[PDB]
Amino acid sequence: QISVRGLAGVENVTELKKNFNRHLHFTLVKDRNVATPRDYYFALAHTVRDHLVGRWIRTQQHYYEKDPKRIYYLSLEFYMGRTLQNTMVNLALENACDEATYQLGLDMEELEEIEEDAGLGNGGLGRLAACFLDSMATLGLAAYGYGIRYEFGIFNQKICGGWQMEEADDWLRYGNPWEKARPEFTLPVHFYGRVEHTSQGAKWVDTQVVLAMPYDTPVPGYRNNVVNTMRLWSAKAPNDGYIQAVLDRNLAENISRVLYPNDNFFEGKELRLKQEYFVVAATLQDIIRRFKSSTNFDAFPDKVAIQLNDTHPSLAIPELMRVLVDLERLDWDKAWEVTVKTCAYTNHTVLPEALERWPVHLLETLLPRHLQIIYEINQRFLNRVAAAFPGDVDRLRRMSLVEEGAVKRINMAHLCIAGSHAVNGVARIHSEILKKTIFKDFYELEPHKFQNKTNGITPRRWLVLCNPGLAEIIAERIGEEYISDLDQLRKLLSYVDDEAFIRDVAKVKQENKLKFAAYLEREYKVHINPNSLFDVQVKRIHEYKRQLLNCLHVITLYNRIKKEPNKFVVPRTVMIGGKAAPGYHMAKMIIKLITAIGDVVNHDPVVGDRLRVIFLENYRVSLAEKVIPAADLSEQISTAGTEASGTGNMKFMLNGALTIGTMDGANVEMAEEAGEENFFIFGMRVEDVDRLDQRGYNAQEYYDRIPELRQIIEQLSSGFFSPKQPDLFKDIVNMLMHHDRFKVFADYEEYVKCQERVSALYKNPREWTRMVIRNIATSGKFSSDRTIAQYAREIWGVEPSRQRLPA
Amino acid sequence: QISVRGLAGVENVTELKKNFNRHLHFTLVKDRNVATPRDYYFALAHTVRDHLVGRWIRTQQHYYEKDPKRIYYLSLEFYMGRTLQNTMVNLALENACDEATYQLGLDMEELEEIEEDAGLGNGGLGRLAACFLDSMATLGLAAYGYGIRYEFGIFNQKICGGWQMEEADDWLRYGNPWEKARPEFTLPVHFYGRVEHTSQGAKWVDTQVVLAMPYDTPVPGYRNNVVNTMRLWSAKAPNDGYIQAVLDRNLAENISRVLYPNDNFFEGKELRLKQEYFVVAATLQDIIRRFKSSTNFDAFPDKVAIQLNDTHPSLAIPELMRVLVDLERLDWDKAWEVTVKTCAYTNHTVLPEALERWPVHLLETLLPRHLQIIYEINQRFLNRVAAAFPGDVDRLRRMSLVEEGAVKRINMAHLCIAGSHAVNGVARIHSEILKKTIFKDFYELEPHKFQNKTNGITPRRWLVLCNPGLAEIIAERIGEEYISDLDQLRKLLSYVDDEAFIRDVAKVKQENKLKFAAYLEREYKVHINPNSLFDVQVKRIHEYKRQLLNCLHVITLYNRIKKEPNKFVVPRTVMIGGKAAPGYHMAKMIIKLITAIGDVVNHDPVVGDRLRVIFLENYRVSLAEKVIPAADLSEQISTAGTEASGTGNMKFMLNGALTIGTMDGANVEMAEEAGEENFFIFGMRVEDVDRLDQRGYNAQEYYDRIPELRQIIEQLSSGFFSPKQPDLFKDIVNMLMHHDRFKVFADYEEYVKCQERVSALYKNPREWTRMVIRNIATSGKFSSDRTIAQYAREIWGVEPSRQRLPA
Ligand SMILES: O=c1c(O)c(-c2ccc(O)c(O)c2)oc2cc(O)cc(O)c12
Ligand SMILES: O=c1c(O)c(-c2ccc(O)c(O)c2)oc2cc(O)cc(O)c12
Repeated sequence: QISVRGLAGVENVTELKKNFNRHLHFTLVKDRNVATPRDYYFALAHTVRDHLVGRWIRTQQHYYEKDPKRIYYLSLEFYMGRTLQNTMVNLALENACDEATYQLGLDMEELEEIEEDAGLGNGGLGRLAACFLDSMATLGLAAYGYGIRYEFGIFNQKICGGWQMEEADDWLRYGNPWEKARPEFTLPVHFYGRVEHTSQGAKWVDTQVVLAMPYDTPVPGYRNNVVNTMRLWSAKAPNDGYIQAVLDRNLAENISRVLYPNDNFFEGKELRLKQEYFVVAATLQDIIRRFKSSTNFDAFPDKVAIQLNDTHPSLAIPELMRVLVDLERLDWDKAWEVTVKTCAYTNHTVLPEALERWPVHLLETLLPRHLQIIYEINQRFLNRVAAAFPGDVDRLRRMSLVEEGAVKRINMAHLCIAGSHAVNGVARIHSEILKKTIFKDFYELEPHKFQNKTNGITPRRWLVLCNPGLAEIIAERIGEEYISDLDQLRKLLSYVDDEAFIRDVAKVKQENKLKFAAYLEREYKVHINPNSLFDVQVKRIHEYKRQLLNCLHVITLYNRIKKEPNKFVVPRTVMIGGKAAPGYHMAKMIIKLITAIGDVVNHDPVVGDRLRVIFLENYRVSLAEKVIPAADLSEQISTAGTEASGTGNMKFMLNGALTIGTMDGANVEMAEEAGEENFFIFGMRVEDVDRLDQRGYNAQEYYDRIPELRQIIEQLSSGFFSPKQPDLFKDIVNMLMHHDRFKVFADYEEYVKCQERVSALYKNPREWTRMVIRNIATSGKFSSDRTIAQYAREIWGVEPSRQRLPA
Repeated sequence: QISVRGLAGVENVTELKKNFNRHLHFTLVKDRNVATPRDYYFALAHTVRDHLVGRWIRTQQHYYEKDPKRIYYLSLEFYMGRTLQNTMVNLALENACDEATYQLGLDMEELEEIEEDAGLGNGGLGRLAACFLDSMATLGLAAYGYGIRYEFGIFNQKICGGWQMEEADDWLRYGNPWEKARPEFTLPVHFYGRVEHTSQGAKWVDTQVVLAMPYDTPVPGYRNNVVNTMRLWSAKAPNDGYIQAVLDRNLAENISRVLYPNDNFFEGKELRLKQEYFVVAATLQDIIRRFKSSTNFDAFPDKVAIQLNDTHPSLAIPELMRVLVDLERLDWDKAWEVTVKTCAYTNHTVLPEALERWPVHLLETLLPRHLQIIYEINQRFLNRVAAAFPGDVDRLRRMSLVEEGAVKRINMAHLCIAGSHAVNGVARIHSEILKKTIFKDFYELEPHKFQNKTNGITPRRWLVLCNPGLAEIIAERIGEEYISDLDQLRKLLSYVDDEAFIRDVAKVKQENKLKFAAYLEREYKVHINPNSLFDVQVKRIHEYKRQLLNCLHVITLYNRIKKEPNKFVVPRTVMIGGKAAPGYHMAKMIIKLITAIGDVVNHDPVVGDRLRVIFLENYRVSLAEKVIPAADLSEQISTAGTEASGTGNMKFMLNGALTIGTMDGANVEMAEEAGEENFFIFGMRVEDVDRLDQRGYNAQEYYDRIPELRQIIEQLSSGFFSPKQPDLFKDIVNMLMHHDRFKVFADYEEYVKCQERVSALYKNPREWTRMVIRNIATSGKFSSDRTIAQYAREIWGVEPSRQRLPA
């Protein structure tokens, strides 16, 4: 049908069809008279998964045979999304399956909508894990993803009366055809107990046991026959009155029941700590077994890299030490050398509320041996700080793994830096901020530890998959190589005055917009004007991301229209979407304000279809693949210094939106790649935020000097956006006026003015589209292949590769 | 290899082999270098299940097409055992798979030992359900089994220090290849709430919802291409702080977590009541849907029979009424007519402690609408009793569904009789006892309600499967027809003086004994003498079954040997096995006494291999298939009047053991079938037990008059069988001396004397074996095909059939 989708070979189609029917009859036990589309999806899913197994067994067999260094990507979150399309695309079976399902009288796309997201993540950090597994398989690395198989992923969000309601994300209800259960490789994990010193060694005794049962999911590289593994652990009660004892097996099985729904926020809950130890202990036994199956650990860092995605599996460090010292009888010093050289740590935020700082009492109880090891680590590490900086005792107290206070805590970031050979941030500004501020003392001690690794996104899911029309028009001019060599998109600059390309680019955007508008009307009965500018902010709801600043802009547009009804303005559909953490009262109030603004704006007959505001419900990876290709303006308006990188930013750039943003995170590099003249950059830079902090931020000043701002705040206080409950938003108002950590009012004027520049350009379609070309053509750096190649060469010590395995 | 096992066709073998390899590669994702026997079992299991699906879909499709009356067998227990061998035998694929697995270098029998029992039952009543599904499919009935899919079946029993220890029967750990999940046919069940009377009707509102998810298992008939369904419901929380709310989904899912482990004993636990309503509500919605999918219910009893296996799903009666009256708007009278004609009830014991008698307060809370309906039922039913027996008010209070007392209760048996058109016992003596005693008032009101249906066992599992050697020697003389026409075994009487048959019968027994002895030594390192008489009592541990009486006999044999060491006695290996309910202190003490007797007996050098006592651990359906074909003497020694039927009795008769027993349950019919002269019948008859009850049972009398008995009791009291804990068995002694409901001492002398007759015969091998022939040849009545044909003609109103469906 379209070329980037591959060949619908005649044998291939004929084979797929009968394999479809075979699974429908034997696997599903259905005939065509009773089968639902759901059965059809599953038949197709089984059929497609059979095409991997040959490669899946050979890839793993090949790593047994050639013994390369193995990379273990350890994360509490893998935000995988759907798997069916992605698997077809990476195996080159998309047109063949589309034709085969067509010949059976089925619409493949309709079938794809049946698959549940594997929503085992919150947002950026979990999706990065997902993009990384893709890129590592595409670059031929012997890489494993290790995580938890949550029974319930990130909650499904409903909006009732304009408010978020959470419900269980029961993603496994109808089964998961992609995973293979491996109960035969189940492993014991220990909790509680107490420590005995004998000789030989310390001994961790009287523990409770939880079993960890692995489930393996395949991870296919792009057209290279590589199929790596994502292994996720599931919690199981041990083998060994009566009814209550059987029922009490749930307590241990609750360890993998549900993903904690906090994006960038630390809650010190014991269950969360258990989940972190559970993934770390099970994983490290796997790693060690595999290493032995090729008891002298000199070579262990040449054969193993363990990458820590945030501090969440930071326990890997004292766990590896525990195994090496207590079970393998290595001297401490050798063990530590091995540990540091095996581990590396990635930081994803500088915001203090995200820092993991576990109470010492809690670790003492749940993991007594690990606390002792942490103390010994801290002593030797601070001994090093003393030798390097004699007499600097404040530096000692600041660098310590132990925080003194009402409650003594362990700082997990400090543990990670001490126990890792490399520490990285996720965009250049962020990595520099780390060296200047929170990790400055650690930087001065060990400067060659500290690196940058700018994030990326996979151009498979985030272009070929979600926007096949754009991928096609690009392939038509430059071939298909850019798909795994995204720097080739720079060749599109030579088309910035090509009339046919300019036309094709606009036509593809317009098709994405028409299609997205159809989705909304079909699945939610909401009418959007398809000739409006699609203005979109999609990401988790937080104060630092400044959805409220968007809110102030939206209401400004409304009040401007009402003051001068007859003045032309570019129509917009302003879309905001994302989940709030269940406990974050402020976040929930903001979602409510967005829907409340909609209640006025969308029913004002003077405004009509010139301005609509909609809250996109249940933002998740599959909804991202729909709305991002339809977008005109990408809102990326975080307070300078707060967004470590962002990745949603990159998706929009890749898919033909222009960006309005602050110089924060990877926005800085994106503007550098495209030319600043091709970005709507506004607001304080980091330096200016600091100057404001030095002086004191006083919101009242901005209110007193900006009449349009004053009018919005008064509308909020007096009840204009909540007539029945006039004080409904007093908490938002008070925060804005007196406790705004993110300085919303200080960027208001520059933001509104920059938004005027956006509209001005949109009035000139031709020049809008030429600027878009200049963005797409410079998005190549933001491929996760680039990012992962940098991890492999600069941290892991492995060489990536583009060569096929046998067919 | 052997003929009854079927043809190893060359194409068939070639096809099985590649399907084996296909599943190993695609389903299991394994190659032959890493595969465990466990993987091989699963590959074989998937391969074998593919051979059913053609027939499975056509059978169900055929019942849609011909609309016969459907039979719904409703039970809280389906004691299915293993499925792999049974499926091969019923499809005629046993030799073909054996040859195919042989050609792959695999031992099929070894593979079969990997499969877990589906142990979703306690004992007799659950196995009967299992045998019935087999026989109904073999007789061509459109029959469904409806039950609960317990996550944990009957507990696995370990014996530590001679004591029972229970652990979770985690039967689903490695998956179940036989079932197909049907989450798409999930259904809501309601609990709690309260009743509103509007008009139209009563309304049950404010309920909590539990979802019921069906899993379908195939049930293949013997070589007739019929494949019926066993549907088992599994509990699921409804779709709709946050973490605790997700975790609290377990409370509702606990409904199907674990089988209650009480054999013949009522515990009034709310969770058990919930399980009973859950199976009944889900099942009845299925039934009604299916009936509508062919809203006038005149024909509903012509299209539906619901059979109640004990009172456990007795709620079916007020549930069917609730649906018909409240949801379908039928007048009460018509609804009741439909209900009585749809339902029938099977009783399995007369022991009062087994009677379900639920507190009115509990039903009021959990099932308010059902309590009201029960009250209305009771009123109209007692109105009938008054018209038939004017002025007999004691009869009214005795017959009432409501028991008055400190706690008001509902008598579920009384509900069943009132709401059913047929009530049956499970052996002729038992059915007569019901009419004479506990149900006498109900018999006088409605005599044509009351029937007998003598139990049976399936000759597939219980002969062809478990004892292929015996089945072969029988087939060699009479052909294979007896396999589904077990009355043909009477032709074996003409061989009672055939020298070759006498030899073959003894040779087969001897092979079963050698093999069982090998099992015990391999899997437990216990040495048994294979030229000893294998004396076996296997069944649940209860006082009424009188394992203690066996205990007294065993110790008598020991004391006799010690008193006269040089006198010849026939060597025996005395085997006792079975589970005690976790809470039944007495039952647990008895298991302990058996092992304690072993501790003395088996280490006395004067006894040596002349007498051994072993406690067979973890008696379950698969262990029954091993030990029953190896047995010489079948112990069936319950107090006359207490064992409603028994079915273990029948297994032993079928498999070439002779029986020592009381005239109780189906023992009476078995002796009638074979001739009493071919049974070791001893002890009080029912009549004699009654006379003893009239006079008062005084144990002391038997103790004072029987020196050998006195010596055993003194050995028990003084600590001979527990030197370290001399008073260990004082509770057993005291029960025997002062509270023995089952009158152990009263049958002691006759039992010991009858056991002397057994030994005397065993000394004459030829005449032992001729008596065995006379037993086997008269076991035909005890086929479950016979039983089910009687249910179909005399209760359900359907005609059984022996004809094939298309290939
Ligand atoms: O807008 C979209 C839409 O509605 C569907 C869809 C949903 C349900 C169905 O049953 C169906 O056939 C298609 O898919 C999409 C896929 C995209 O990549 C982008 C989109 O904008 C849509
Ligand atoms: O005694 C028996 C025995 O040991 C086995 C067995 C167990 C484990 C194995 O691995 C194996 O190959 C065979 O099966 C049996 C099957 C019967 O029907 C009867 C028996 O008496 C045995």
